Amino acid sequence: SHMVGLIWAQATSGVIGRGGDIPWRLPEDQAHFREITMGHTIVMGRRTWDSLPAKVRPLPGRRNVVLSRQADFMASGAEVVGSLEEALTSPETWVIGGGQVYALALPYATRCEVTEVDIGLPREAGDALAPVLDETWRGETGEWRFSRSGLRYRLYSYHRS
Ligand SMILES: Nc1ncnc2c1ncn2[C@@H]1O[C@H](COP(=O)(O)OP(=O)(O)O)[C@@H](O)[C@H]1OP(=O)(O)O
Ligand SMILES: CCc1nc(N)nc(N)c1-c1ccc(Cl)cc1
Repeated sequence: SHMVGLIWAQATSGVIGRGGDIPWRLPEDQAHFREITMGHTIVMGRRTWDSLPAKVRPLPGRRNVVLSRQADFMASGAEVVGSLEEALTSPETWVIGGGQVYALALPYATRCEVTEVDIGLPREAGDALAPVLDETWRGETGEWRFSRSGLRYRLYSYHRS
């Protein structure tokens, strides 16, 4: 067990998901997600696993871990753990969602890698929302850049002891 990180992409408001979908199209965030997580362990909740397309899961080049209370759960190509702490035995672990897993994982986390999408989506009932940090987290909020489509985004890299 070692470094636990959270990785997510949010609208400025904190929305990460609405209606079961990512609320924007941003291939550069796909590339950023891949570059942060490749070669490491990724942890997701069972509902997140179930949402992925059958031919996309497990995400290649990473040790995929699915958290579930169901010992019989089938997650072909991944491992299933029944507690989060077991999900963090790896030397470097990125939690990728969803909200229940972020909330369990936040107390272990010492790094967050965030993509802020410049899009105005005030929160609505039902939205999936980003984890909330505080003034004990510190680090770099990067400059805005345009994606190829013109959607603007910037990157946060935060840490704590
Ligand atoms: N404390 C816990 N221990 C074990 N599994 C847990 C857990 N909290 C959440 N989970 C699992 O993680 C699932 C939630 O996945 P998620 O975090 O991707 O969902 P959501 O996106 O809806 O927040 C839960 O339904 C549960 O899986 P099962 O329903 O298969 O048991
Ligand atoms: C590429 C989307 C993405 N972007 C960032 N920045 N973080 C993430 N956690 C995800 C993501 C969420 C759920 C799954 Cl299943 C896979 C990836």
